[PDB]
Amino acid sequence: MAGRPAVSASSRWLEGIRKWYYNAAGFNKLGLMRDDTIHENDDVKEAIRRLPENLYDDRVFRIKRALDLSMRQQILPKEQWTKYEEDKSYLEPYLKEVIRERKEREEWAKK
Amino acid sequence: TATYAQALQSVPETQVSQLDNGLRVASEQSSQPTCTVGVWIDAGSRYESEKNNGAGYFVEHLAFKGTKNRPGNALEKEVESMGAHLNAYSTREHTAYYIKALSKDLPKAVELLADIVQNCSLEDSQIEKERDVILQELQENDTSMRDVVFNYLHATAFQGTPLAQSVEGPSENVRKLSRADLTEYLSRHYKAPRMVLAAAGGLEHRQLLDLAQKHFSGLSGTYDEDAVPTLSPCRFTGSQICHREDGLPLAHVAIAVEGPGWAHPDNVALQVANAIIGHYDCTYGGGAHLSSPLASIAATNKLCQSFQTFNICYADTGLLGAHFVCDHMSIDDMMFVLQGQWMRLCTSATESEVLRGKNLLRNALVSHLDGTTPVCEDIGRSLLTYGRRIPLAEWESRIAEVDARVVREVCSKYFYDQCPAVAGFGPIEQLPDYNRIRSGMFWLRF
Amino acid sequence: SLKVAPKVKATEAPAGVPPHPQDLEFTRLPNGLVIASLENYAPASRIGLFIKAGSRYENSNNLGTSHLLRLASSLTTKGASSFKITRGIEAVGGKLSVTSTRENMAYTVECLRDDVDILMEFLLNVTTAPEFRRWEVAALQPQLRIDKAVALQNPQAHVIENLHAAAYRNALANSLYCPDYRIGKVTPVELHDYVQNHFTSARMALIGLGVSHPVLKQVAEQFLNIRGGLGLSGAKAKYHGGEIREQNGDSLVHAALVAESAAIGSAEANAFSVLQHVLGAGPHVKRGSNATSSLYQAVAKGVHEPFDVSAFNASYSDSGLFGFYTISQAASAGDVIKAAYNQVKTIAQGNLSNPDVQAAKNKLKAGYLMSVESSEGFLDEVGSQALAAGSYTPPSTVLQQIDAVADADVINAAKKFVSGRKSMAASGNLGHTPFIDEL
Amino acid sequence: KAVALQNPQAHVIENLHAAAYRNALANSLYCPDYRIGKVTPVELHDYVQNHFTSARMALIGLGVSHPVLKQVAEQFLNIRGGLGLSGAKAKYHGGEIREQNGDSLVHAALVAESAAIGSAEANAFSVLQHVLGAGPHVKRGSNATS
Amino acid sequence: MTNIRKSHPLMKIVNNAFIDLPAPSNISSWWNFGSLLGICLILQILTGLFLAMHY
Amino acid sequence: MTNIRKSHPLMKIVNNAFIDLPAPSNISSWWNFGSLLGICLILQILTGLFLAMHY
Amino acid sequence: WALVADLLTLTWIGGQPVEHPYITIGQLASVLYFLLILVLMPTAGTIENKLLKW
Amino acid sequence: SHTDIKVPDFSDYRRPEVLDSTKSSKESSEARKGFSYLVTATTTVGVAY
Amino acid sequence: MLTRFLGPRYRQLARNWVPTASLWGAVGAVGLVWATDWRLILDWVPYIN
Amino acid sequence: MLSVAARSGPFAPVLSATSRGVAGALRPLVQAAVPATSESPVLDLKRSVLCRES
Ligand code: HEM
Ligand code: HEM
Repeated sequence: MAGRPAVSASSRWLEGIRKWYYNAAGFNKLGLMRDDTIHENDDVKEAIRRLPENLYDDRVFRIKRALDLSMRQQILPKEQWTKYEEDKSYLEPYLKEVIRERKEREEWAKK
Repeated sequence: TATYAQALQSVPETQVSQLDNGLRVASEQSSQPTCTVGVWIDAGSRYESEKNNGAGYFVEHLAFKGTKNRPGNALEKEVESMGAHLNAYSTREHTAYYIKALSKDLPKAVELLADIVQNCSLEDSQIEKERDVILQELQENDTSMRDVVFNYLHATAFQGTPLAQSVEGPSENVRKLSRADLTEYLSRHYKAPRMVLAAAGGLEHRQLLDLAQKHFSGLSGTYDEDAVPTLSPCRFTGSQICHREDGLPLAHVAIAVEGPGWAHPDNVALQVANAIIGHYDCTYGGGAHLSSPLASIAATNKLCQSFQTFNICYADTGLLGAHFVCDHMSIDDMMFVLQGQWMRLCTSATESEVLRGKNLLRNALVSHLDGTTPVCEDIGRSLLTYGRRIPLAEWESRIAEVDARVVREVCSKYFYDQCPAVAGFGPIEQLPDYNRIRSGMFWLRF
Repeated sequence: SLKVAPKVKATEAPAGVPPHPQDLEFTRLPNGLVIASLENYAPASRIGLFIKAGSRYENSNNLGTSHLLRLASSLTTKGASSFKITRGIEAVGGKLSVTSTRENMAYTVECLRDDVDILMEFLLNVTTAPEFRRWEVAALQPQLRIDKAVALQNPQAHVIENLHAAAYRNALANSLYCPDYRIGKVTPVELHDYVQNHFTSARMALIGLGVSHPVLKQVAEQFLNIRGGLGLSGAKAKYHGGEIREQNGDSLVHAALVAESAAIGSAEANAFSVLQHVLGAGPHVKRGSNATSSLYQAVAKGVHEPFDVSAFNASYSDSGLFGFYTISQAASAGDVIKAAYNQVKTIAQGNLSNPDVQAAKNKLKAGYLMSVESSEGFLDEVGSQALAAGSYTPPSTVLQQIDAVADADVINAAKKFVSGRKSMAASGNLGHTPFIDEL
Repeated sequence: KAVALQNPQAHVIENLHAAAYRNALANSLYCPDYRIGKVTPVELHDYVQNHFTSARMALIGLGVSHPVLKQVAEQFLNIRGGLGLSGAKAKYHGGEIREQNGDSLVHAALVAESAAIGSAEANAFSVLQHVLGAGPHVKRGSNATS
Repeated sequence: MTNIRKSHPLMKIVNNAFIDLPAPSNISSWWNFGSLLGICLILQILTGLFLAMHY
Repeated sequence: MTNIRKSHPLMKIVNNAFIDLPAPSNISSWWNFGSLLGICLILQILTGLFLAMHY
Repeated sequence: WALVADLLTLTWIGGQPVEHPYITIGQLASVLYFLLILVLMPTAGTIENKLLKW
Repeated sequence: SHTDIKVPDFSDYRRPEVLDSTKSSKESSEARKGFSYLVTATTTVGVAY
Repeated sequence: MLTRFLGPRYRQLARNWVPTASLWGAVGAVGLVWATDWRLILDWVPYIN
Repeated sequence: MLSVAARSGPFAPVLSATSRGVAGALRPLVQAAVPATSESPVLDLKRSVLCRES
């Protein structure tokens, strides 16, 4: 149950479309996870500040080496890419709480 | 089964009775085994000219040092061995002497209170030794940043008027005060018509009235052609005093405008406005989550060490404003948001925050009377300012009639486009110029 | 208005129901929790949760956890967030304060009786189910330095901290504030351990002011599991006796010379309390000369300079500290301590008069009645009683106990202080302040 | 003071004399935390005028002829030391000071009252000091004789 | 005065030199020529530009 | 005398935006058009002024 | 790159006289220029946002 | 000793109506600010022309 | 305050600024008319007809 | 009589959300103020005393 609202996508089945898009996006070739490429607004920036030191420091190096790869216009070897199944959201739990906090704060103002 | 409104109705009603010479005997019956009784008199700095300024502080000091009946420390020894607490405070409009003891101890407490009032001794050695005492904490009071600033604010807000004098008075006036001035001050301001003897606790009103009839009957009123002197209005004066002293670490600044007065009904709406702005000083667990926008910003970026909103009420004037304590590089950053909050209520106040202010005012009145000691002060002081004493239920009726429209109208009448009085102390270099302060009273600048 | 000193009220013409007083309801739950609900029909309602989670219950490893736990209020919980708690409390005008002594930790909420149910949820969630998120605890950490700085600004608040440190090697010696090295070293794991161990039915009691018993009954006993076996406290303490002297160049010298006294509830503690007023432990007349104060009068002769002295009676559940606290100039610090100490020795030698005892009994009775006279003070009195003991004692019974103190017991209490092992804590300019061996 | 107190053994030794003595010898070698900035030039002049006065001095030189030392030293004072509330003549008291700072390693110093220098009893303690071992002689050794 | 003023990384701070700049109190009238010179400069440009549209 | 503390109380502090300004390492060639645009302005003004001396 | 190509189509057709082949192509290129940025591009971001579990 | 401070006499520069210390300053507050703003309003009117 | 509704507070804030916003638009209207003596506006005024 | 305030002994600091941090039970300081030497030290890094809720 993935891909498109239809039960079957254009290029057969539904789950493989997201897998196909992950390789098409190409941020795994740089050694970055999905949440390492997110837009840093006033919400995401706070949710980064709550990251544990072991996870925040890991994110820094993944970004640091990706810019080195982008500077040289290169990519990581085929064995060092971020697998689609092994990519996990290390920032979604923190984003959701800031979503919850901001929604309560915003709605409390209008009362 | 007992709602908030019903509980206010069940509060015992104050009983006020008048004596033959004009003494107002007031009490509130209760069930406590303890009680306090005190006498509130119309006296203070505002009633003293420049020549006898600070007599009340001098008089209050000698009040407990000896009477005609109990010379020396016998008056003090009677209270201490009895187990009672004796206290006395004096401000620019009132002075008081209240004693807290057991309910069964009421008959002796009233007898002592009459002796302090009618039979002050003022021994020649007592004045000389108390003169050096009064000259002592005057040096001490120089170190109180908050009290000095409010004295500065009073000096310039009501400059050239009796209300600008200090309760303690100038040091030179203290040195030159003699016994003749003190006894003249007593015989002019300590009269029955301008007096009220209040009490609260486990005491019957009949007992207090009879006790007052036994001891306070000797008090006299309408002494001479002066009889009961009348006050004169004091004119507020928009000004600014800046004692810049860089040695002191923090800056205390108080800015206020003329208030309505004691009897003006606009005090309720103004007290709701102050509750909305609130208070905060560097020790609240709320931090950035505090409901008051001024407190939330002041805590988010650490603007002030302290700040509070006050409404000082007098017979026909007042000092409605705020006082804040901050760094030497935060005066402009908070005076800008302090006045910005004032202009918000005058222009755009929402009903939700007025409801927060109304609830805050509701708790202030109910929780202030946490015993017999604050009740008698409320009973005694009201009978000198409001005339009658306002029941708590009546206060709720006036509070429930305040809304956003009232707050917007009331605030815009005393705050918007009015000349404020500014008092500073410490490192006030950053403190903005008065024209910058004055122009902050209005928005849109056009 | 009604139950603001005795928990039994005099008849006041039953009519209307709010204008009528009633008795007091005291119950103990099967799990050990204690509920003491009151209905004084006052406009304001006050609820307090009293816990045996004082600063003494911290061991050496987790010092300062109680201080951070005291500041830990108004933080995100499992039912209400930090924003919701701060906004929800202030919207109804209520207040939320945490009182913590060395033994107890009281969670008090004050509001109007119309919205006491809202204050119930914000109290249990804060007290029982805190999330203790790592970022929030880290952000609240620098407040420890700010709170300790202002609280230690008063010079006599620091001598008391050293007084217990010098007198004990154990629980009671822990200061009420996080140590200078622990600011930043506290972790959410320690806070969860402290909460889990020290928040239990057997060490908690719920006290209300203007609330029905079933309302309090239904909101008490949910998830209390284990006692405070983490360390130090929960397994008794012991008294040491020492001397701590700190110099800071201050103009005024604060000295506290105490000894070992008896614990609360014990009949010997009452002997010290009435002895505390024989020596004089606070002025009664503003700007008075303290004629009846034996300590102040004793030092009045000889010392003709500003000074201050009063008795000190710190009593606890397991032990106590009794002695005198003095303030004097460094030029004559030793004279004031020695003169005040010699006066106590005269009391121990039987040089006491019955009228002196009678006045002290009157001061003790009056001082106690006004202490519980206030609504806030009344809650603290019963709240600690429901923790130290298992039931409430009416003030009339307390007055009888004070009146049942023989004059011989006062002399014996004085002998215990004089002959005991002293514990001296001093501060200021200690050039002339004597040591323990110099009396 | 901050750098000199980085070594945890310095703090204990300063506290050891504070706990043991009440008089002169209990004074720490570093300015107290409250005195930083409270010292005044008049105090320094009084300290110099009282203690920097010949009979408490001694001039020692290496590789310099005696007349050079003798001539340069004939310009000194004739004063002695003063009095002191906390420093003058030392008298042993004996106490106990305990400081907690959460450090991993615990430093403890338990001492009694020995004899002063010159006295034959001081030599007895000094030889007793090496009986118990007062410092390694073999790098990374197991201290068999200690 | 309305808020904490928030923001600030803009060109307004460059304009603090025209609003919040400290200045001596006893500055005489011989000093308006500094601002007068700026008035003269932008006046020549204003009139000069319209002159250059027909010259 | 601190070589890093250069003639700061001058216009060089503004020029620190041209020398010590932090810039991303992975800047591609498409960013060069920012500096090219400034050169286009200067070139157009330089040639324009000399054109205006005969037009 | 469809927008860039369309912008080149607009540039190519701008310099040509208004006749029947360039009237049809001119309208289609112009209507696509606004349609891409206003509709297709914002819809493109929404589709991928769903495609990346966020 | 801070009570020894007294605001000096400003009656030399004081407006005639606020000269009297007994009379309240709120009676003429509308007109004291009205006259000053009248100057500003008339200056902007002239500049607008 | 009522159970966190949807935009009641901003409606109250808007109503406060409506009377001034309506009068502020007069400056934009009259000022623009004053700038260029617009023909069909300077016909209802009695003095400037 | 089982409390920390009735005996007027040890200390009981208070931390609040709508009130100031108040610490201190009865101990001798009032009688020192009458022979005034305790100068009420400056509010250097200090909050406002006596609180504000009544
Ligand atoms: C600091 C700036 C300037 C100064 C001091 C200045 C000065 C002068 C002077 C003294 C004249 C002689 C006029 C006469 O004697 O009749 C003149 C003429 C002229 N200026 Fe400038 N000028 C300035 C800026 C400009 C600018 C910015 C422009 C065009 C954008 C301009 C355009 C002209 C023209 C077209 C004339 C000839 C027309 C005439 O003389 O009336 N000027 N200028
Ligand atoms: C961003 C700045 C400028 C742009 C984009 C620009 C653009 C142009 C263009 C497209 C032409 C048409 C030339 C042709 O088709 O033959 C032109 C002509 C001209 N420009 Fe500019 N110009 C700029 C600045 C200036 C300046 C600063 C001056 C004078 C100081 C100037 C003076 C002239 C003159 C005199 C001509 C006519 C001579 C000629 O066409 O060769 N231009 N300009």
